[PDB]
Amino acid sequence: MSMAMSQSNRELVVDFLSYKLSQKGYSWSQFSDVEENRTEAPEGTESEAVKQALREAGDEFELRYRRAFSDLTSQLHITPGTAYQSFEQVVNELFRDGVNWGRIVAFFSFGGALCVESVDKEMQVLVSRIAAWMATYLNDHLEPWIQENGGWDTFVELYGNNAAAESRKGQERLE
Amino acid sequence: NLWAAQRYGRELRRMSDEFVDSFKK
Repeated sequence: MSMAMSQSNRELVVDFLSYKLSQKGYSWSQFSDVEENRTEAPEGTESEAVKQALREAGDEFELRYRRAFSDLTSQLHITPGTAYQSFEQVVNELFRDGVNWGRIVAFFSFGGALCVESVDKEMQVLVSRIAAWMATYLNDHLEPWIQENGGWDTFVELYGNNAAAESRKGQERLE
Repeated sequence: NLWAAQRYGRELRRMSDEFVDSFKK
C-alpha cells in the first residue's frame, strides 16, 4: 500500500495547520479533533520527525517574506464552495513545473495562514476542507515524485534540521 | 474573478526557487 503514506501527511497537514493557529491563538481543536501529541507509529517516529522538519523549513519561508503571508481573503473571494477555485489556481501556478521538498514545506504553511484567515471571517468550513486538500494533493498529485525522490523519509534527511540549519546560518545573516 | 490564487502562487513560486539550493545535491 503506497497511498497509505498519506497517513503521515494527513497528520502532517493537520499538525502544521494547528501550529499556525497557535501564533494567532486559534483553537485548532475546535475544527477537526486534534487530540494531542503521539499519532500512531509502528516503527519509531518517522511522521513525527517529518512534521517538525516541515515546521522548521516552513519558518524559513515565512521569515523570508511574511508579506505573502498576509490577508488573503481580502484579495480573493474565500467562501464555502468557492475556496476550491482559489486552491486549484494557487496550487497550479505553485507546483506547475517543479515540486521538490522546497515547494512542499511552503505548501503546508501556505494553507496554514490561509486557514486562520478564513476562520477569522467566520468561515471555518474551508479550514478542514483545505487541510485534506493539502494532504490528498500528495496521494493524488505529489505522489510518484515523493517516492522517486526517496520517500517522505528522504525528505526528512535532505531538509532535516541539518539542512534548514545551514541555510539559516548562511541566510539569516545574524550580524 | 481571482487575483490572488493565480498571482498568489506565482509569487510563492519564486521564493521557492531560492528557498532551496544547498539542501538539494
